[PDB]
Amino acid sequence: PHMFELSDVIEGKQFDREMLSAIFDVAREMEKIEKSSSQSEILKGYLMATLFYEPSTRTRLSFESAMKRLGGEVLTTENAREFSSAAKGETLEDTIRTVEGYSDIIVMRHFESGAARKAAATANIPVINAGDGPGEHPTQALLDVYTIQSEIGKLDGISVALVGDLANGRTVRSLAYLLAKFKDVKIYFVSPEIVKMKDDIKDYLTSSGVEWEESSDLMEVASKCDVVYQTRIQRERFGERLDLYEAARGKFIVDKDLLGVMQKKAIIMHPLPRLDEITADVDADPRAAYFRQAKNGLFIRMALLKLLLVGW
Amino acid sequence: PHMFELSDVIEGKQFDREMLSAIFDVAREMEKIEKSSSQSEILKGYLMATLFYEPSTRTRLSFESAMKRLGGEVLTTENAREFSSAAKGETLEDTIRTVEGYSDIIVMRHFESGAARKAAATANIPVINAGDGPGEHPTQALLDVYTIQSEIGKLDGISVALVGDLANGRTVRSLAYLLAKFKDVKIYFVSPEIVKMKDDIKDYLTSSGVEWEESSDLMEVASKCDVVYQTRIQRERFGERLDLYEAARGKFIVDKDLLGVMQKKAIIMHPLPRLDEITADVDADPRAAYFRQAKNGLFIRMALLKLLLVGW
Amino acid sequence: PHMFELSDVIEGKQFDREMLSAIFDVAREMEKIEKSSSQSEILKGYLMATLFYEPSTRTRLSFESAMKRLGGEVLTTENAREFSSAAKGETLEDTIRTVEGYSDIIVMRHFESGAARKAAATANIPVINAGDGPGEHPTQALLDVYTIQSEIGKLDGISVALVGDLANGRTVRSLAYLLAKFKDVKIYFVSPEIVKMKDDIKDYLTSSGVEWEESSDLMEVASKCDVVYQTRIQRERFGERLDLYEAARGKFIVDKDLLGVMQKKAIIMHPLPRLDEITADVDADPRAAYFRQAKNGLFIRMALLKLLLVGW
Ligand SMILES: O=c1ccn([C@@H]2O[C@H](COP(=O)(O)O)[C@@H](O)[C@H]2O)c(=O)[nH]1
Ligand SMILES: O=c1ccn([C@@H]2O[C@H](COP(=O)(O)O)[C@@H](O)[C@H]2O)c(=O)[nH]1
Ligand SMILES: O=c1ccn([C@@H]2O[C@H](COP(=O)(O)O)[C@@H](O)[C@H]2O)c(=O)[nH]1
Repeated sequence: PHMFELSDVIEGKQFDREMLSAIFDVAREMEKIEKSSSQSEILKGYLMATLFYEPSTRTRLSFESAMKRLGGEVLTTENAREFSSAAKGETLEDTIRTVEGYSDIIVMRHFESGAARKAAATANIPVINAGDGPGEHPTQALLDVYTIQSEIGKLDGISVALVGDLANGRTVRSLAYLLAKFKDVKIYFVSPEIVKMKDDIKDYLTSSGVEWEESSDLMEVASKCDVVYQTRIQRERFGERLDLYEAARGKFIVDKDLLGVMQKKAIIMHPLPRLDEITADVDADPRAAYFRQAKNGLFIRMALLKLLLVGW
Repeated sequence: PHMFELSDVIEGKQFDREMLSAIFDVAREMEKIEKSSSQSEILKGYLMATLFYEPSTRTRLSFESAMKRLGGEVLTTENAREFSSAAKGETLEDTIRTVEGYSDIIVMRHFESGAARKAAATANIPVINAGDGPGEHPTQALLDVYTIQSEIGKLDGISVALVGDLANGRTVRSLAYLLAKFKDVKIYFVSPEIVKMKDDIKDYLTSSGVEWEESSDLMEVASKCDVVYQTRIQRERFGERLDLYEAARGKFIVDKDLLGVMQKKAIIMHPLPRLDEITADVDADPRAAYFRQAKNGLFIRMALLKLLLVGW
Repeated sequence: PHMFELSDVIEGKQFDREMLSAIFDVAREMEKIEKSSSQSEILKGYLMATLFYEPSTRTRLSFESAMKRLGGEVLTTENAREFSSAAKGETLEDTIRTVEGYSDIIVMRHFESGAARKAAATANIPVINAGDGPGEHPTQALLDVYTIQSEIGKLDGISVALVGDLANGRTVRSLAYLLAKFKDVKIYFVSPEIVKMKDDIKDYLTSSGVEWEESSDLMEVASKCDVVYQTRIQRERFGERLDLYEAARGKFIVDKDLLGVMQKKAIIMHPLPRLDEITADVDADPRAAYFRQAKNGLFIRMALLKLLLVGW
C-alpha cells in the first residue's frame, strides 16, 4: 500500500509496461466492487469536477458513473467556457485554480491540445485528461489495451489489426504506442493508402521491437489476428478523390462475411461511436466486444480515480 | 412481495385497472417516504441514467428528485445526441448498450416516437419512457389519473372535462385511454370543432363502455364535472382561420367566472406549462390542483423506480 | 440555537452589521467542516435545486459544492427557460411552484432583475439569489466582505480601492454598500471619469459616515489601501471615445510595478473572470487573493445553505 506514482493522468508516455499491468489488476478489483450489491464508500467524501468544454456524453457518464460507484460525488459541466454569464471570458488556469477549491479531483476535456498538461501544472489536486482536443486521450488508450488483455488473456505475443483512418486516428495511434511496450507483438495497418499510418508511429514500433505490416486487404489480415480494432474513415478524408472512396467502398467494413474468416477466439473492437463500418448483425456474435470495451472504461476510470485519491 | 410484472414503462396500454390501483397505493407509500425527516435508502447503490435528447427541465427534475428521495443517485444529460464531441454520430441502440454499463435504470426522453420500445428491447436493464417524442408519455398519464383519484377520492363514477387541443393532445388522449378502464365514467370533449378529439379515441371509449359528449361550451360543461383538465390551443392550429380563433377567443379559458359555476368539490388540472388559458387569480382557489398534480408526479415516479428495481 | 432571521437571501439591504458578523463566524465553522476528512451529514436528506436560466459555471459549482460538502444533494439546470421540450413557454412563478415540490431549497440565477424577490414571495421553501440578471448578487457581496475580514483581520478602520467600471459595476456597488455598515471605513473610487461611480452610492456613503475620494491614479491610491478590488473596463464603455480608451491604456492595471508600491499587508481582489487588468505574474505574490476569494465563496454559501435549512 503506497502512493500512486503518477500525480496526474495526461499522456500515454507516462505509462510503462509494469505500471499498465498493475493498473489492470486494480481495474479487475474495481469490477468486483461494481458487481457487489453493497454500495462502496472508498471515495466517500471526495468530489470529482467534470470540466468538459464540449458535450461528450459517453465518456463523461463513464467517469461520473465510476466516481459514484466508488461512493464519491460529482460536479459537472459541459459548458466550461461559460465561467460567468454576466462577465465574458474564460482562462484555463483561472478555471482550474477556482474549481480546485470546490473539488478533490478534476476530469477535464478541453478543445485544445496541451490544455491537460497546463492544468496539471497549475492544479494542486490531481487532474485526469478525458480528451485533450485533438491530442491525447489516455484513458481510452488504457481501456483499449485492458480490453485486449481481458478478452484475449494476454498482451505478449498477439496480433492486432488497426483499421480505418490511421493517419489521423487518435486512438489507433495511442493504442499502438502502448502495445509496443509488450513482447512479440505484431500490428497490421489496414487502410486506404491515403489514410495510412504515419511514419512517427511506424518508426517508433520498429525501434520498439514491434513487427508491423501495411495492407489494403482487411479480409486477408482478419483471419490472422487476435484483435480487429475498427474505426471509421470519414468521406471528407478523400477530398476530391471519390474514385478512391468508390474503390474503398465496402473494403474496410466489418460484416458477417468478415467474421466468417476470423478465428473463434478473436474479437472486434471499436471505440464508438460507429457509422456503417460495423454492420448491426455483427453485434449478435460473441466476438463483438465494443460494448464490453465501453464497460471496461468504467473499471479503468474507477481504478484511476481510486489510485489518484487514495493510492494503491 | 414479488417482482414487478412490467419490465419497462413505455406505453399506457401496458396497464390494466388493477395494476393502476396497485401502483397508486405504492405512490401513497412513496409520499410517506418523501414526507419523512429521515433520508431513505431503498435505492441506495442504484444509479439512474437520465437520457434526454432535448432539455425538458420539469419532467427531468421530477425523475431525478424521485431517485434521490429514495436514496439512489443520478447520471444526467440533455444532450444525448452528442455521444462524442470528437467523432460525430449517435445511434439509439449503441447509446443504450453503452450507458446501461454505467447505470441500473434508464429514463429516456427521445425526439422520435417508437424510440422507447426499441430501447427497452435492446437494454438488459429497465427503461422508463419519459416522453417518446410526439408519442407516449406514460408517467404523465399515470400522474394525471393518480391526481384525480387523490383529489376526488375515486375513479369509478366520475365526470371529466378534457379541454383544449384534443385532436393533437398527447396527454388528454392518454388520460381518456386510462380512464376508460374504470366504471361509470363520463368524459366531456370541450374544444373548437377544428381541434376536436379524433375518432380512434371516440370509438375506443364507446367500445369501452365510457359515455362521452362533445361541446363548444366550457361554461356549461364545467358545472357538471368533477375534473376540468385544461390544455392550451396554439394559435397555429387555426391556420388561416383567424375568424375561428377570434370566435374562440375567451371561450375555453379557466378564470374566476368559470370557477364560480363549478362544484366546490371539483378541481382544475393542467399538465403545464400553461399560457393564458388559466388566469393567475385561479391559483388562489383550493380547486386549482395543477401544482399538487406536479407533486404527484414525484410520487408516481418514485413508485415506478422502486418497483422496477426492487419490486413490490 | 435558533431560526435564521432571514427567510431568503435576495438583496444586500437585508443584512446589518451584526448579521454579517454572525454569518462570517458560521463561514469559519464551514471551513472547518470542509477541511475535515470526514463527510459531513448536516444537510443529509436535503435537496438543492439549482435553477439557472443561463450557464454560469463558477458560481453554480460553488453552490453545488457547498451543498455536497454539507452532505446534501443537488438538482441542476442551466436551461430553466426550457420547462418542457414539447410545450413552449415558461413562467417564473409556475417553475418555482413546480420545482419546490422536488426540493428543499432553490438557488436561482435569473436573467431579469427582480426575479429573485418574486420567487421568494411565491415559494414556500427558502430561495437564494445567485445573480438576479443585472441586479443583486448578494452572495458575491458577502464573500467579498468576508474575504476582506479574513485577509486583513478587520472591517472597521480599513481603506479599500474599488477599481474599474464603477458606474455599472454590480459588485463594487454592493461591496461599498455593505462596507458602509462598518466604522472608520475609507473608500477610493479609482476609474476613468466616464465610468466613475454614480451619485446614489456616493450619497449613501456620505450619509453613512463613510469617507470617500475619487481618482484617476491607481498607482498613488494603491500605496495607501488595505485592499485593491479590481474589475475590468470593457472597451465598449468608451463608445467612440477611443482617445479616452487610449489615454486609460495601462493606467488601471494591476501589475508587478503596482505591487511594488503597496503595503506588504494589502491584498488584490477580483471577483473573476478577469481579462488583462491583472497580469499573470501577480498571481505568484502572496497578496493575490482572488482565488482564496473564490474559495471563501464556498464557505459563505455553505453557511447560508446551512442557516436557511437548519438554523443557527
Ligand atoms: O469512428 C471512430 C469513432 C471514435 N474514434 C476515437 O475514439 C474516441 C472515443 O472517445 P470519446 O470521444 O467518446 O471520449 C474519439 O474521441 C475518437 O478519437 C475514432 O477515431 N473513429
Ligand atoms: O398546454 C399544454 C401544456 C402541456 N401539454 C402536454 O403535457 C406534457 C407535459 O409533460 P412534459 O413535456 O413537461 O414532460 C407535454 O409534453 C404535452 O404533451 C399539452 O398538451 N398542452
Ligand atoms: O471584470 C469583471 C469580472 C466580474 N464582475 C462581476 O463579478 C460577478 C462574478 O459573479 P458570477 O458572474 O461568476 O456569478 C459578475 O457577475 C460581475 O457582476 C465585474 O464587475 N467585472
